[PDB]
Amino acid sequence: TIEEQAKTFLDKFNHEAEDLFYQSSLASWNYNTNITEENVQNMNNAGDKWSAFLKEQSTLAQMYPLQEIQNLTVKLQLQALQQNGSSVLSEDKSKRLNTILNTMSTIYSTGKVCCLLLEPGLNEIMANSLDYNERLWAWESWRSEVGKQLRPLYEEYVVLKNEMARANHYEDYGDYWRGDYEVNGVDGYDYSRGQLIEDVEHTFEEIKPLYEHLHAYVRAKLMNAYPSYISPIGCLPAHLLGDMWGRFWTNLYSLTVPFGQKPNIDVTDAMVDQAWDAQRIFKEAEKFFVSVGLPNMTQGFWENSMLTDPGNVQKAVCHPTAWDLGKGDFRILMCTKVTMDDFLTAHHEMGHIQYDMAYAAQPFLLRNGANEGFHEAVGEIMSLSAATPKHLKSIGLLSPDFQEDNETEINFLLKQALTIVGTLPFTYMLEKWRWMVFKGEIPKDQWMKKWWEMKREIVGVVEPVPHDETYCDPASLFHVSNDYSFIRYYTRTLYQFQFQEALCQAAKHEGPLHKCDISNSTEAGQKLFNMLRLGKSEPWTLALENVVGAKNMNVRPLLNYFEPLFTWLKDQNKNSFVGWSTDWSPY
Amino acid sequence: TESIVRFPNITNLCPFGEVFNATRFASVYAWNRKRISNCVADYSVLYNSASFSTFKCYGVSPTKLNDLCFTNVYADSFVIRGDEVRQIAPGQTGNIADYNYKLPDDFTGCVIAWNSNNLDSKVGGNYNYLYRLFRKSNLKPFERDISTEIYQAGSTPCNGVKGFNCYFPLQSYGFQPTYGVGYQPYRVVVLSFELLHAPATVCGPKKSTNLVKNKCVNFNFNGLTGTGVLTESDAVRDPQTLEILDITPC
Ligand SMILES: *[C@@H]1O[C@H](CO)[C@@H](O)[C@H](O)[C@H]1NC(C)=O
Ligand SMILES: *[C@@H]1O[C@H](CO)[C@@H](O)[C@H](O)[C@H]1NC(C)=O
Ligand SMILES: *[C@@H]1O[C@H](CO)[C@@H](O)[C@H](O)[C@H]1NC(C)=O
Ligand SMILES: *[C@@H]1O[C@H](CO)[C@@H](O)[C@H](O)[C@H]1NC(C)=O
Ligand SMILES: *[C@@H]1O[C@H](CO)[C@@H](O)[C@H](O)[C@H]1NC(C)=O
Ligand SMILES: *[C@@H]1O[C@H](CO)[C@@H](O)[C@H](O)[C@H]1NC(C)=O
Ligand SMILES: *[C@@H]1O[C@H](CO)[C@@H](O)[C@H](O)[C@H]1NC(C)=O
Ligand SMILES: [Zn+2]
Repeated sequence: TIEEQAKTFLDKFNHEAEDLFYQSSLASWNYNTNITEENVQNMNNAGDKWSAFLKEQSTLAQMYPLQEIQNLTVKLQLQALQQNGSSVLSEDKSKRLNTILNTMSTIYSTGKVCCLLLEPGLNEIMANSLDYNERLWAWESWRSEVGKQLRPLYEEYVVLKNEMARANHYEDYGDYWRGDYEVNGVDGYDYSRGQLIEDVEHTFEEIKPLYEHLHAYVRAKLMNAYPSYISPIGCLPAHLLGDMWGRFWTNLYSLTVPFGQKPNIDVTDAMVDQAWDAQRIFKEAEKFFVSVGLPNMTQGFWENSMLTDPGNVQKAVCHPTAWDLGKGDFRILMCTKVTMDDFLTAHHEMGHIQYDMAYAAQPFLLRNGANEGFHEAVGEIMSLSAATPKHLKSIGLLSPDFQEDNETEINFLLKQALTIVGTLPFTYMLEKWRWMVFKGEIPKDQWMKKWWEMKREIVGVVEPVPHDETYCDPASLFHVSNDYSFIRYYTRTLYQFQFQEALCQAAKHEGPLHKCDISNSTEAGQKLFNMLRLGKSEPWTLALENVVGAKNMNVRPLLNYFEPLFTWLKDQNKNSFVGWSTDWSPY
Repeated sequence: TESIVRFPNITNLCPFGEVFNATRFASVYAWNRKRISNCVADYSVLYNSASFSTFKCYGVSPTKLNDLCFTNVYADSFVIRGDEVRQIAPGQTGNIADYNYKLPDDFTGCVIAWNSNNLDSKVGGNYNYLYRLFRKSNLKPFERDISTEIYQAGSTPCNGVKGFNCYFPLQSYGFQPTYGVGYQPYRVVVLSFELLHAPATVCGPKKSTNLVKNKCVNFNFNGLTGTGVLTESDAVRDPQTLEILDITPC
């Protein structure tokens, strides 16, 4: 029977792939820890072997019929293995597409404004200089260089990707991206492709009032910052958001301080005074995860992984990552110093690790999160729990008494909203525009006009000077020019709060949800572990059912999280005007 | 009245040191069996060596075996994964117990497994140890298969070449010093005590005393206990004199 043929084939593959993947991951880790010569050729050889093996296995698996298999897990593994990808196109077209991607990445990497590069001077210049003219000049120069240089390349990329995706029985490349949130074969849990185009605009219409009030409050604060520069009814400029693309508004925290009398909670000096050796941070995070009820760390974790920078003589990457090399090897690569940010990043990375240890029993092809969003929410909720005053008081670094005055809560919630709720409209607008461009409903002649009118409508941001058709603003962003999906952040931002509310309710915590704690609640740990262990063997709808009891994403917990801030904003904005007008322009 | 103990006179130390401290252990798929007879067996240091990750004795208590006799002992030894040691026990299934080594239900021995991550594992992978993955039928208890014919899964005969739907059965273990506990090498030794109607050979270590006649006394001959009057001639054969003695209930 073909069923047993597929089972035997997967049985052989699992072992072969496990071995080759361990070799490749070990070589990559040895390069990242030791970036010297003779470590690059090894990485390239290992990656080439792994890619050739994957392609040959795909060709071999292409022979077996797919619809015949019916075990719903062997079928999943075979379907995951059968992905032609770029092999459908001719060799010359594939080479040209690879060249286009490489040259776009190179152009993005190498950009000069005059000398002045992107990192780190330009971002730091925009962060704190707070001068209208020079910030406008830098923004306009960067746009008029990058967008000018990548227009025809982007058009050719669009058409090539669209035809390639149409070659694989999909509708468009946007549909190929949307196909990640696909489940079939399980009645009562099916999720169609087109349902993701909904549940995003529909859910965004629920969160409109909070974003509107936050936008009005930030507008008023900017009016305070720049008196005779912004109309009371006009929209915000693009170069006053405090960031290059306006993806995050956190840089505007200094201007939009709710109450400057009460400072924020900072315990860095507490860790400095007690001389935390940068190893006890990980011990404390491990103790937290044990108190929740999750398994202890592997013995080899404490010896194989690196936490302190190797030194001045040897240079290594300090980008924090959590490596799962397979065969029972889990490591963490992160340069740690004494700071609250390092504490929260350590908690997030150990959350990643504890997720990885949960589904190690699954076969090789099913060792991933249920969808592309479940892996970051689990990491973020640990930081959310460990940032509360309760857990900070549990350890001795924070003073046992404190003040817990409401101003502190308002300030913390405002600062958190400037980052969490100020990025949903931008991500939604960008993804919607890219979907409509790939679908072809938006012709070539109306790219920039559509982009800027959508910016005026949804995000409420107006460009400083008009741009002709030759400009290309979306291509300036990192993810756009590097061929990455950008819808993951929007869904993660909601799954995070869904999980937090479910865990807090299961822990019978009373009071506001923004000051909830999960430590010393073994029932919450068990409920979370019952979903972590699942892996990718179940539809993400049923996996979501095991935590919150719902089969779809919802924005209500997110609105309840900012409830004190919502009331304070209502009271503060009852006088000032609410809304934006697209007619007004800076020029 | 009195108690007499009689065991055969053997002064040959049992060669457990050669099997346990062997330089190289055989692969799991093709293991090596060592036969042991005519020795005095000291199961004390074996149990309390304080360096064994698992010492499970089936059939008989692990401590009483210091004063019992069997016909002979079979010792098997090999190397497996840390997580597969569980399958070396009666009534277990998997990919080891099906195709490599299946113990029978009436097992009357011991299983001793200890970690060997220092010797077998090396940087880059130690591909010397192999295990059998595919086989047409499950193994019968205590059976060895060494053939390496290409296992056929599809209908078309591949004629002994590695064609489509045909697979090389033996797959190589990989070992590295940085693996996890569930993937590091473990050396396993299985002791089977087999006894027949033939006189016992492996015994000890226990002292012996002189034989008595009449004078109803408790006794244990060759590990079997009794009470009564021994008369020269239900009955036992002397393990050092070869004379039949009759037992009468006093
Ligand atoms: C990094 O690689 C070089 C290349 O030979 C080697 O000499 C050096 O010892 C490596 N670093 C460490 C910390 O082992
Ligand atoms: C195949 O079906 C069996 C029987 O229901 C099930 O236990 C197993 O999880 C399924 N998947 C695989 C990969 O064996
Ligand atoms: C890959 O291409 C082959 C070429 O015939 C086709 O049979 C197969 O269905 C394709 N698979 C996918 C997943 O597109
Ligand atoms: C905090 O509570 C006091 C007492 O009710 C009140 O006067 C003050 O306005 C509150 N501050 C905020 C920011 O809500
Ligand atoms: C949880 O219980 C432990 C007792 O082992 C205690 O030390 C710790 O402070 C408790 N956590 C909190 C947040 O109170
Ligand atoms: C094996 O070698 C060790 C170390 O030399 C020794 O202590 C032991 O007596 C030897 N024999 C056995 C059966 O362990
Ligand atoms: C051991 O016992 C046998 C019994 O047949 C005897 O012949 C032999 O002399 C004994 N060995 C001694 C006493 O050293
Ligand atoms: Zn992360």
